[PDB]
Amino acid sequence: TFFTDASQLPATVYDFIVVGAGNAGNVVAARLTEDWKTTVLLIEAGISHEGIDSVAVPGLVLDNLPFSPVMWNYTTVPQAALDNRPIPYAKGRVVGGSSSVNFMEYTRSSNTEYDRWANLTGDAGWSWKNMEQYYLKNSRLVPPQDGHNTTGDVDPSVHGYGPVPLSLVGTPNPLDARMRAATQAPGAEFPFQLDMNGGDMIGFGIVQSTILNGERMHSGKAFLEPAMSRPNLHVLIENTVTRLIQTKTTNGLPSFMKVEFARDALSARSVVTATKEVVLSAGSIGTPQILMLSGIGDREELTAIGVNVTVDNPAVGKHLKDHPIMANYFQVNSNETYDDIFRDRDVSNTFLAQWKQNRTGPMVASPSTGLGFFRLPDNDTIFERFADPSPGEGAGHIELILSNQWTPEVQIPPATGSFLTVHAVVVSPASEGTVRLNSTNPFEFPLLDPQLLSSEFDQHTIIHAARLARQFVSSSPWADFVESRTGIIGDTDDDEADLLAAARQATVTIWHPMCTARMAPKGSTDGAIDPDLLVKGVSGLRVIDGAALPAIPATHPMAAIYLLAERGSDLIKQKWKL
Ligand SMILES: Cc1cc2nc3c(=O)[nH]c(=O)nc-3n(C[C@H](O)[C@H](O)[C@H](O)COP(=O)(O)OP(=O)(O)OC[C@H]3O[C@@H](n4cnc5c(N)ncnc54)[C@H](O)[C@@H]3O)c2cc1C
Ligand SMILES: COc1ccc(C(=O)O)cc1
Repeated sequence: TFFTDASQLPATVYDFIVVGAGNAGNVVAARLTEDWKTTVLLIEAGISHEGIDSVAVPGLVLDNLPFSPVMWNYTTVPQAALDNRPIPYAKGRVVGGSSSVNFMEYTRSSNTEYDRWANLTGDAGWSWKNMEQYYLKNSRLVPPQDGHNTTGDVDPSVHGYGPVPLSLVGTPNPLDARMRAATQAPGAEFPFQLDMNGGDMIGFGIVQSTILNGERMHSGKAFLEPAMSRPNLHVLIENTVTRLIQTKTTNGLPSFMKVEFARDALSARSVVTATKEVVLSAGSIGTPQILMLSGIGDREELTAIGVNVTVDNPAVGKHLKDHPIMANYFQVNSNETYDDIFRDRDVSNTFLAQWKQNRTGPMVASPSTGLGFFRLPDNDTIFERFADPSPGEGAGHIELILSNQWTPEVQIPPATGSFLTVHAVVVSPASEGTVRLNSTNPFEFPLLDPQLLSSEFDQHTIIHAARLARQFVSSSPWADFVESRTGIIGDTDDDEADLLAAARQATVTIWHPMCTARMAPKGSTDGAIDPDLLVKGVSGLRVIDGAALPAIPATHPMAAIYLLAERGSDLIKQKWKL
């Protein structure tokens, strides 16, 4: 159990205040309290994860979308490159944050991802050489729930000892064997990847999910729950941080050591104080919104909104990156898909009962079976006009995600039939957008503009990815299984203009907003924070979450965020000699 009101807290002063009990924030709160002395208050806007089946049970993940108590739901402004469609945005609003509601897929990214962080920041502490220790500390490989033989599908030698457990799936599907046969063959057009967490992601690999004993092990399970028996950790839920309040100058810079919060817009505000640091872990949307409302951000833009600006930090809310996705649906000559589970609540409930009984069956599966990462050819024409937006070697421009059902996105499954989805993702997008305030009201929705598919690079690449999906399933292991294409993209012929017009209607965000208070070198205004994660122009304020990353990962970002939080935690311990 958690505190739900300020009046319950044992103190109003703490060594550290961490805002956001999410993917990163729970890492920070748990790591910092490991000495059993350092006091931390963790403040979270959302509800407890406890007792919620749609969080604990992997197979129920789609039930939280598009709208549920555990999810923050909003939409983008009209997206100019997507036929002016406003696109749904979701993020977690629960203990564990987005790790409690996400699709559980853990991919640390290529070695070159971390090397790129080093190059962008000028700080070799973010290089893979130095980051490998934080990967091994974060996660470990565990056996599949069903004890099936994973030989050839994972490499135990590239996994560590940490609290986040990764497993291959504990219930079978018809995709894995076809994926292996299509990709492991001599001369396969799409190669096989033994272990995408071993430094090179290129090829199709069997997904590795944050699931142990058939249960989702989100950051609230891996980090927070174990740490909550400590006397020096206190967790306040159901309270939104409204702004930071400026306190005394420290080292010649303004500090913001007071944290104001409230249960809701009509509730009386309370204030707590940190004596060492405030850490913002409110995510790529929440963290810039707090900074802006605190008067830390673009002076001109914030003044126009009526914020009293205290630190001109123009990168705040800029450089928003996200991954566009569009589904390629195929009807399949199979009765082994999960479509009946999605469509029929009685079916779902019966498999839920099996899960509650002995943690087996379809409910232990994540929403994907396999992930494939591919590069455009080096000698490809588009790189005349575009620099490589990827980390380089071992990272893709494109991801193809295999799902053993019609994954709902823009469209939901037809009432009849069995489906495969091959999702086309641009994992190295060139498009960039913003998060801005609408209002000085802290409870008002932000203005979200990812500029999805605005770059011609992203348009070209997502269309190319749709063609790759169709080519992937044309090989002989897929010949008896895939029967035809359907849905927006699938019904479209191969012509580029036709596919682009379809992409403008089928594309959505995968919900990986990133880089809105990003690291940059000291003296650069290309980012909001320094390479040590401390906010530029401020003393005592650190950002540890998706907002901090200087580039969007070329893959599912939960793991890179975990690793950033692992190192950030150590940077705090080092500075304060904990
Ligand atoms: C549906 C979905 C599926 C996804 N699937 C995957 C996948 O399979 N694999 C993967 O790698 N990534 C996936 N992602 C992305 C990944 O989950 C996120 O990029 C990552 O978890 C974000 O980490 P974070 O710590 O930056 O933010 P979050 O985990 O979102 O944490 C932010 C926390 O701060 C809280 N908060 C925000 N504002 C305030 C405030 N003002 N006051 C107090 N608290 C506040 C939030 O409620 C939340 O708990 C998915 C995302 C979603 C939404
Ligand atoms: C349908 O499969 C997936 C899996 C992961 C993600 C994601 O990382 O958001 C999206 C779709």
